[PDB]
Amino acid sequence: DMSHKEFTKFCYEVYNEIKISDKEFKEKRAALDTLRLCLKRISPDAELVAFGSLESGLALKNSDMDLCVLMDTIALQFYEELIAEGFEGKFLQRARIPIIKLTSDTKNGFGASFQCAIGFNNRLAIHNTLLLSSYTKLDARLKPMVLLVKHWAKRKQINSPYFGTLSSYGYVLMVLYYLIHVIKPPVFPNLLLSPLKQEKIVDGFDVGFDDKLEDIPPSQNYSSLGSLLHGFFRFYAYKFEPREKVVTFRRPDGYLTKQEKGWTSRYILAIEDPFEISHNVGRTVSSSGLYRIRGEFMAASRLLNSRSYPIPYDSLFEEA
Ligand SMILES: [Br-]
Ligand SMILES: [Br-]
Ligand SMILES: [Mg+2]
Ligand SMILES: [Mg+2]
Repeated sequence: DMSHKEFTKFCYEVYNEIKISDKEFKEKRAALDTLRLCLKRISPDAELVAFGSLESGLALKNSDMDLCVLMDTIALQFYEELIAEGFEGKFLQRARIPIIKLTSDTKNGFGASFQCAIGFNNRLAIHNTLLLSSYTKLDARLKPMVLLVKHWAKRKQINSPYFGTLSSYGYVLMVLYYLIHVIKPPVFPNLLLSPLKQEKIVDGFDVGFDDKLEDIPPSQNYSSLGSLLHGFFRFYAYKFEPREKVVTFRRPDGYLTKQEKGWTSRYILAIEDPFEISHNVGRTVSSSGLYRIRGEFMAASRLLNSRSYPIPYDSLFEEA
């Protein structure tokens, strides 16, 4: 595939600038080690598990850590020890879903800008990280594609779940959906729908998937990174119908209506979590938020569709 050679070269240049460094990666590893030791002072029966982009390898520079304490009230004891240990942070006891947010470190050398969120017994988040991790190990093109889409969403201000747009995880799912169920030949098989997948029930949901990666043959898609991204932008700009359809990993042909799903009355953008199927990852998206997201997909597509010469690829990541 030599169709997008220039754009591809540019994609890999930006990727190398935005990906987390091995140094920052090692630092967050040491932070995790330190926090684990702190938790073991509270209880021998609790474990501290990393999830999210640092664990899957899909992290941008300066990303926050996402951690989960697994057990079986420890939250408050852990919080008190962490601050006694010189971390600074926030915690709301008895909260619906307790969360410790660490915002700084004063004694442990992890920096004044050390950011870490610690949840409790969130086994589902751990399993979707396992799934994302497997896909990143399956195809070398996935990691840069995800980072570039995340970087784009951030720069275009459409990566703000608290402000009516979409979480980073939401964009990752939109990427996987495209690579599995839209692009032909597929970049990836659907690991949940594999005939080798076995059911595994956690928290009332099936988190089973075909995880024996060595038995998965290499992709029959030979598209360059640039071609994959252009295709992804065009699908969500022009083809996907968010008023009617659900991004899903539970259908062999990837086809699912909001009607059938019963997601009709927030469901402005519908993205069904692959394990917690009752959760719409896009429920933070407002009507105005979706209009801006769609607008940005069209602009990205328009830029890349250009038959003119030298294309200003930089504008893809220029702010606003
Ligand atoms: Br993610
Ligand atoms: Br199209
Ligand atoms: Mg290449
Ligand atoms: Mg643009």
